Amino acid sequence: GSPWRLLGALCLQRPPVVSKPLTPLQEEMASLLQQIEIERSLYSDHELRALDENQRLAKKKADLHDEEDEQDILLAQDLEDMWEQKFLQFKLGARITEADEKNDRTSLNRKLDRNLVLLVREKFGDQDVWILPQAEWQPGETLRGTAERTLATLSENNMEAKFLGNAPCGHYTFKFPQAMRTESNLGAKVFFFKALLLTGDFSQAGNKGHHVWVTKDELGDYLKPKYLAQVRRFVSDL
Amino acid sequence: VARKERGWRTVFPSREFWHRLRVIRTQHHVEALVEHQNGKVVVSASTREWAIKKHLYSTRNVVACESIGRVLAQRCLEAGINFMVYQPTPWEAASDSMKRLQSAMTEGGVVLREPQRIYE
Amino acid sequence: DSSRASLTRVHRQAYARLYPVLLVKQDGSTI
Amino acid sequence: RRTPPLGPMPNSDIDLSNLERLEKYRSFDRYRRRAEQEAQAPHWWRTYREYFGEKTDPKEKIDIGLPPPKVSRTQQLLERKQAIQELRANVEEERAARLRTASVPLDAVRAEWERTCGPYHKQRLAEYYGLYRDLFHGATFVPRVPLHVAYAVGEDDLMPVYCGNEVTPTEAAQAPEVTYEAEEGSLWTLLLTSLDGHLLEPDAEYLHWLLTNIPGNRVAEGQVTCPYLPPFPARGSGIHRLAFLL
Amino acid sequence: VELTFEETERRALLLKKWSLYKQQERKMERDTIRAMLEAQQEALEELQLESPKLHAEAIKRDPNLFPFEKEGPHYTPPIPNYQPPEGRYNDITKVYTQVE
Amino acid sequence: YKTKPTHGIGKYKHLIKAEEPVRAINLGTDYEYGVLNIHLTAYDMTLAESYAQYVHNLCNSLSIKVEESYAMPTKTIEVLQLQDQGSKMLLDSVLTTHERVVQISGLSATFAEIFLEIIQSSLPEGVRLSVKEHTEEDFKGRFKARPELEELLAKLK
Amino acid sequence: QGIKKMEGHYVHAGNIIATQRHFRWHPGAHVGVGKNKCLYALEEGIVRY
RNA sequence: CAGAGUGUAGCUUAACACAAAGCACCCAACUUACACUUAGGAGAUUUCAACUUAACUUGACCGCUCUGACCA
Ligand SMILES: [K+]
Ligand SMILES: [K+]
Repeated sequence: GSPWRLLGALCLQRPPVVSKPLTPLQEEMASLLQQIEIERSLYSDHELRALDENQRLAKKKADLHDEEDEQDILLAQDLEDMWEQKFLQFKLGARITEADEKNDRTSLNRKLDRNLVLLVREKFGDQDVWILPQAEWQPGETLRGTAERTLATLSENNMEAKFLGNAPCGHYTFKFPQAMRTESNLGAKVFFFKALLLTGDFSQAGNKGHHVWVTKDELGDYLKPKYLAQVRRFVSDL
Repeated sequence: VARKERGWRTVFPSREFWHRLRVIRTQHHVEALVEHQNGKVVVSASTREWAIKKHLYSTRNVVACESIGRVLAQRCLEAGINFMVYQPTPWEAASDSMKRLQSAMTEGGVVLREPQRIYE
Repeated sequence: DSSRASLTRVHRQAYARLYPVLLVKQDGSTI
Repeated sequence: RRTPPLGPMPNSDIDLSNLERLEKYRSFDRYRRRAEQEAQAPHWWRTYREYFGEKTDPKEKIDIGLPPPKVSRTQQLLERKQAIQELRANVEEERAARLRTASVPLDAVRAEWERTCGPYHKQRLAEYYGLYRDLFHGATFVPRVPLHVAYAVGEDDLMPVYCGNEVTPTEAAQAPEVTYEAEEGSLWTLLLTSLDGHLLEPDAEYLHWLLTNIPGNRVAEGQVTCPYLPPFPARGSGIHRLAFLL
Repeated sequence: VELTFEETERRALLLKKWSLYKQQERKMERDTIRAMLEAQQEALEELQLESPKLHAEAIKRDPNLFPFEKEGPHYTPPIPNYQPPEGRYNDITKVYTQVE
Repeated sequence: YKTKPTHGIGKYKHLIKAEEPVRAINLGTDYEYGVLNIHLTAYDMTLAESYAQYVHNLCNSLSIKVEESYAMPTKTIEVLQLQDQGSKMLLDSVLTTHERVVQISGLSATFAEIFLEIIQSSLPEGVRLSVKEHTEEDFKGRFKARPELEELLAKLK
Repeated sequence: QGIKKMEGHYVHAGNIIATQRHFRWHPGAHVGVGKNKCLYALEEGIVRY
């Protein structure tokens, strides 16, 4: 064996659920792009019918010719009015959920626009520390296979994660604080593997408050300073 | 009556000239050179010069290229250079920058064609 | 971000006017 | 029979194993730029430059001129950047550049050019004209004192002398008006020579004008060592060069 | 309809801002890839020193990675109890056949 | 000249890839993936085209070879809706589905994780990403169906 | 077809320097090229390759 | 927190002064797209003091990179 204890951590990430709000400049560009597109486009079928309908209505007033006008039962603006009514009746889902107002950092539903990372609290040496879920490597297993195992060990979890590749995306090497330093057990070496949370969540008993789903900005409050520096390298916030 | 360097018909650009206007455009600057066929630079105008840069909002736009033409034309007349050839590529010749730079030179007095050699 | 490549216009010479609409899916999500 | 190359052959450093992954020119202008650079480098094979290039001496040209002026680069650069910021901040400047209606003031450009890059441009042009080769046998100097020679033509006009601009013998009938910037108590010597005028001897010149021990810039008060003679280029002999050396 | 001078001026200035805004998106995205790549490579080097066999497995390709399917984000999230209208989907795509 | 040291100074065809007048799919090695098809399907043609353009440019920045960029045939679907207090389905909307493919090759085994993460984060709303391994069936699916060959082939069956 | 005037040979204006079916030798300074790719001297002087 | 190395925007053994350069890079138009071309956009000497010279040399001051302490 070797002095360093091989560990395998899992960086399980919930990708953004909804699109991100446009910034002020993006909104200005979006308006200009919409304006340019309208200017350079041809008349749509709806526009032509509205033009034709108005023209025929003037013809009916100025002249007595009718030409059946069966389609004139409904005008193109009358249709627009009906379309708007149905839209105002439908209520859209809330992009800002109750967990955003309650600040429940245990639920997936919060912060739909941003990416979230899983953090589980583990007790080492009679001390509580926040870390990414990890397991200890065992012979007859690939290093990624150890990360695949971390999910199974989680308390009452029903989640299907998609693992990206076999190589680790980071590493954190620490040494015990002189309490149990020994040549046999010098320290540990965690290797992180990224995954995507396809579907699922923790159960009520698993929602005991020993885990949080946190964005990269609010990731420092939990993770220790040295641990935070190595996790903030492969966790993007694009 | 001086010999021009004829030949080089299969390569570009020609050598059959006494003086040529050569324009160098970079990512940040615009430089125009008048050089003899032997390779000696006679006069030059660059936006790198403080004398020109201090009056330019941008040193890389069409205005800078037109300004360089005007400055170079004056320096050409003071050096005695009244004729030169300009050898642009097809895309360079079509560009608005080079068209404005050429107009500046012709308006400034310089003729961008050279008189034919007298052989007899 | 989703806005990286979402700000666009119809890059055609001849095209009829198009209108922005919300497509409500079967689960209630919109696009 | 083969002979090994006498040096590194062209296109040798290119790795031909990874040809598909190597970056290509993709543009005519990028190849031409590299091609022009390659043409200028020295080569161990026969080249056009070898047979047609002027044979410059390997030893550098001796400088016989005034010492370069001392400038504080840090302060100069700071002031220059501040000026550009002010010019770019103006909204009217940006619109004129965007609408391509802006122009530079040529008079101001020449004044600044004369203070800064003027001397080096005059040296470059003087070298091209052969003045250093003929006057000083190849020794060069930077004309760090701008000299303004103008031939009075009529009563209301002047014919300025620059650096190779044509002036007719009729315009140069009388001595020119010479003005330069000089401090008090300094002394100067002004001469006028015709490099090409000499009739009998090819390498000799004609001393048209010599003024010596000029106090400051008061050319009129200098000693007339040689009186002024108007240029007399012979008919059919070509275009001559006349140089004023301060 | 011809645009007013102020409109054409406003559109030109907005696009000038767009060049710089998009330049800074690319930088943020170009510095993120670099950070990820450095972290991965540094971890792999650390994993070769500790255990070469595991490093050999780590650098192999994953047969199960592809097909990799990901839908883009929605505008609004799914509604917990939303009943869609009843209807049918009738494909009307033209079928093109090559004869001769 | 052959005898002279400058022999071969004008050689240039070793610096250019040989040109040969459908295409064999290169299966990836243990450490590099094979030809990969990046499908981009959206109900809006501009979003699919814009993201396909983003993916092509991103691959160029990363020195990932783009074998081909092409569009798949558009699929039109009529959307009928049961009318209120009626048993008749009436046409509601016609939705078209636009697909764009960016075919890449030579992606590394390690770098695949980083590449996939970047191209999913920038995915616009309503655009589906599907990265598949290229197969002959994918290429053949871009060609018109031949009914005459089917009838002649049926006789052999 | 081939070189008529080798390195160092004196040529007069008009003298055909070389004849070639393809561009084996390219025209340089004071060397014209004919319709059939024929290289001829444009000046009196010394041939140089 | 200590000990070393280290210093122009992304790179460069660009920077004599006449000057902070060349390329890479970003937007738009063209292109299915890419590429090319055109027309635009954004940039740096870590900060002071020493022939005032000095992006360059010596010092501090900052940022950076490793080596230890700290570390679950
Ligand atoms: K003479
Ligand atoms: K021939």
